[PDB]
Amino acid sequence: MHYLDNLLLNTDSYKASHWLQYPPGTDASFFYVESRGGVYDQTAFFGLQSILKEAINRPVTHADIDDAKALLAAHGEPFNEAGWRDIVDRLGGQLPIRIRAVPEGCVVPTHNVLMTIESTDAKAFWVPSYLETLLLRVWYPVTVATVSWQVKQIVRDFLQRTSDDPEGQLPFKLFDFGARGVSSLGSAALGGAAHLVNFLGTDTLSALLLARAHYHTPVAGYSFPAAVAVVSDSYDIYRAIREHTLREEIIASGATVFIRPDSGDPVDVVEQCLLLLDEAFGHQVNGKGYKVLNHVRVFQGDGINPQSLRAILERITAAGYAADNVAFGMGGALLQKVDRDTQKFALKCSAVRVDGAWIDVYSKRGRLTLLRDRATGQYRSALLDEVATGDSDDALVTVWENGQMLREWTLEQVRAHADAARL
Amino acid sequence: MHYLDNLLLNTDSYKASHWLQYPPGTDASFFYVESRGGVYDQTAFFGLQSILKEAINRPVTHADIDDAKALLAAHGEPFNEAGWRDIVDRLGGQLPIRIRAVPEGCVVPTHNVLMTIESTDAKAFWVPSYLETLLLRVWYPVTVATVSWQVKQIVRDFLQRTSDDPEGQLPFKLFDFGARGVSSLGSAALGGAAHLVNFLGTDTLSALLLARAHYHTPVAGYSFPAAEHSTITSWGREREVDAYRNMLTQFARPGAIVAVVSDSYDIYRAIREHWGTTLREEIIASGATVFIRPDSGDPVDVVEQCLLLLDEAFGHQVNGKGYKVLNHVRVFQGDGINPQSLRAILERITAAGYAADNVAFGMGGALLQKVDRDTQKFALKCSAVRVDGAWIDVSKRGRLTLLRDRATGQYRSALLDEVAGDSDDALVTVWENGQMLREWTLEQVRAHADAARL
Repeated sequence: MHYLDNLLLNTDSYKASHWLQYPPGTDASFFYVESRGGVYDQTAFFGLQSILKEAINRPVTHADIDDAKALLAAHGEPFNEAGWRDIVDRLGGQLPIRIRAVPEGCVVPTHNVLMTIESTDAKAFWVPSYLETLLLRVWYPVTVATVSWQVKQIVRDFLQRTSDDPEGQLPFKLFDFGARGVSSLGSAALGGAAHLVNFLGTDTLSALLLARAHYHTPVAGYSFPAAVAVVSDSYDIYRAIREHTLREEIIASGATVFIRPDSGDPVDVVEQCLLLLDEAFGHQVNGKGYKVLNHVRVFQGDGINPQSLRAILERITAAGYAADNVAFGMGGALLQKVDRDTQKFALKCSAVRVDGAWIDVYSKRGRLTLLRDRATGQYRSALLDEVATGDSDDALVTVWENGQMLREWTLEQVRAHADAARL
Repeated sequence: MHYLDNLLLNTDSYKASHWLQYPPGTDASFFYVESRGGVYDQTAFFGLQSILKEAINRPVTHADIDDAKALLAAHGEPFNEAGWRDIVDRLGGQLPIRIRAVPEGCVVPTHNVLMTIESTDAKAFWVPSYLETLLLRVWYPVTVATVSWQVKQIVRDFLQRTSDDPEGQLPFKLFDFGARGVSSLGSAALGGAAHLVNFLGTDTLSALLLARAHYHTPVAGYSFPAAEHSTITSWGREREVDAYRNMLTQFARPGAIVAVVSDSYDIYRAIREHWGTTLREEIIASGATVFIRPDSGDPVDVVEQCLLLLDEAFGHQVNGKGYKVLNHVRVFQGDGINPQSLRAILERITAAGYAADNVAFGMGGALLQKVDRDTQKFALKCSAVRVDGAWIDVSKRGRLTLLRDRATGQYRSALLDEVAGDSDDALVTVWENGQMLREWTLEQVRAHADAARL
């Protein structure tokens, strides 16, 4: 934990010597962050707040410069000792950058400006590029939140078709079990938090801690206890029904027994357990005309991904069973099987000021922002010189400037913005 | 950082309530960790030491029990306050387990015991199950160390065939630059170190920090300065020569390595248009090694294409193997590199007559991020529990260890009751009851891994 407490060493090695590459007379730089495309056409922005709280949690000190100058020397990189000491002494160790971003939770289509980073000091103009490495890692919470959100839209579709209470049923249909299948503890926390943007169920306790620490939400999610959750193979409802009357506390305690298989094809086993359970406890028909099992539910934790989950939901509703009957769990397929290429996540330089003049660097160019249309709500990237010309708002807000986080969200605010977005 | 400082909450939610599901009269549990196949047939064991140093860094406190009791109650899971308060009171907050593992760096064939966790107390027999979630995440440093190692064996082959100094050329052939394409800071550090088991090149500074903090290696890796393509452009189309000229002015010192970026078509232009014919100055005059990194073209072709273009611009010498080695310049390919594409490049350029010395690789997301727990089908399984003083079994069953054959050096899993001769127990007790009994320097880790071949 404490051995990583040096912001000056939280970058790519070649960044320590990057300021020497600028043309003479540079005094400002402007960067933006976009998803160039990939699996989905829209991304739920989330995570930057957690990143800034943890990666930039205190002013840079002279001890930071001392330790970094030593290592980077031995490591093989020139290090701007003058510029960093100037930041500690002149700017009080507060990074001279301004970060604007779309509110965390908003779902924005790809190829659009999600963040902008701009230097606020002429001497330390190079600080944005230095911070590119740790800021670009916002791809991960963004990408996980998008996955959990895209899955939410699949279940919302089927609940709306087959459930008498879709929006009540929905927040408990995806549980994150990915703590063991993720690359590190911090990734479990942050990534697990990205899932909590869309659902209330998670077994990643580390997501609870980060949500409370970085988003002011004490108990952001709930979980499943087992021993009512019970494990099975699919062929034990097959057995215990007609090779018996284990209707012992199931009907007597009146509890909701969640039957979870762990073997078989994710689509077939779910339909099998539904049918078997229907022949063991009966069912009732809701207002939509779909059957809802009595007491028993099915939980599928194995083999769930967005495509296999849609397959399951298609099969069971065509059989006449409401989406209320099942719930899903995703583990590694939610927190680990994603990368920066999944949504083609980039941080691009768009503008530098050289000799008092801004010049374009080149997909998008110049000093940019995100606009939201007042009537339709649709998004489009545009230049800062275009916020004046009125049936449009600047969709970004300054969240961080010169050491002070200017805008914070609660996880409930984030959940609100994600839940309003559909499709 | 500090908000995670509670071991009691570093697990799956249902694992906090797992002690309720043992039979009555249980007084011991025994678990093992294996890779049950996957992409590769062998895995380089690494990372467990860092995991234990960071995840278990202090005794369990009563405050920890207070917070975990409160949260798990609101969250919806039973929490064994009784067992944990007894551990803090009686066992001084020291986890009553013993962890044995193969020495970090060893490359072990899949389907073999790599770790064993056993309880050392009759009351707190369930502690291993509780620690399963954090321990199983050893899949990540094992998988990344294996990936870097499998790539090393590929480069070793073509260096052995085409280079006059293979083992000297090898440790700088794969640079990890994936600090930006990894899921978090902690994964960057631990993952970057897993790659440092096999190579000396990295831009992941956080790997240096973890290697210094958890593996007693002060400066475990080295880097060179490299030209960013966005920054060169800012100089303007007019002063584009002057950008590279300054690039050499800052970093191109005699024994130094400097990396510049261009495309397939600029090197083509520079040669037969003479626009930068003045630019062979202080590439040659500096005596530095200028790495040319492409940003356009097919990842396999641009390597050979740059080699040929550079072969004209700077000439070459023919080594003892008969393979050409460019003067001053080298090629660095960081885009699209994976074990199979890297093998493709080396196949192409050597068949063209160029020694593997000419090229060097960087991997980003494909090394630190494009891996999962299924990559090596990594498992943690209970194999034995003691019930009423009697051990009962739960691929493998019973209480297990790893054996290495004295003559061949081959590995096989076996029962503890079977160390009866001409084989040594390949495991060592690294952690027991709060004490880390064995630690390794990264160089000790590097030594074990470098000896394994194929």
